[PDB]
Order: sequence, then structure tokens, then C-alpha cells
Amino acid sequence: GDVTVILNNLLEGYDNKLRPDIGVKPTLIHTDMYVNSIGPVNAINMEYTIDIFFAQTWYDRRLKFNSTIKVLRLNSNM
Amino acid sequence: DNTTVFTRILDRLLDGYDNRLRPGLGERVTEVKTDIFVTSFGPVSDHDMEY
Repeated sequence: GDVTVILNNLLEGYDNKLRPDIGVKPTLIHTDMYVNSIGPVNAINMEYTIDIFFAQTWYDRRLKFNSTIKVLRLNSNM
Repeated sequence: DNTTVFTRILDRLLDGYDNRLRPGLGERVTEVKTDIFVTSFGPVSDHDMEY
């Protein structure tokens, strides 16, 4: 209901071609890695396989809202 | 001309519908009932430890 309103307000007038803080300061990104498995290591091709969950977190002051909802839990749609 | 009435039904279903929100987001937990029918249990690959 009102999560739709929050989402529509967040994206209205929003440019995803521009990183947050485009001309102010570098965007700081904190990264986490969960390693599901480190696959076979074939020396023939000098390569190895790895399966991970790759987490990235950063601040976007354009994605700032005020509501009783504290976190928006979304899928890949957005 | 069932086409127009059914087109209206679908359009009304998708009007004001937000697919970024799971059903019952506000006041419920979405319960998904799952079921698998295996049409073929493929070959098992020992070398890759997979099937």
C-alpha cells in the first residue's frame, strides 16, 4: 500500500547513470564475501572455480525515506 | 465477443498492481506450496560430483 508510495517517491526524478555523491566525494563501498565452495583447481588451464555470495553496501542519500518501515526488503526487480 | 470482457478482467487485475511487493507484505507471511515432478533423473557425473 504505502510501500508502493515510498518506492515510487524514491525512484521519481532519480538518475541511475550518476553515482551517489557524483561531484562531492568518492563513494565508499563495504564488501563481504561468503564462499560457498572453492571448486576444482585444474593446472592445465591454470584456473580455479569458486562459488560465492557477494555483498556490497553503500550510502545513497537519494534512497532516503521516512516511514514506520525501517528497511525495504526487495528482490531483483528494483 | 469474450475477448473484450476477458481483456478487461486482465487489465483490472494488473491495474494498480505492484510486483515488487510480495502478497500480504503488511500483515502476513507468504506461504508457497511447492511440488516437484521429475521427468528424468539425468546421468550422474562422478568426475564433477554432480547429477
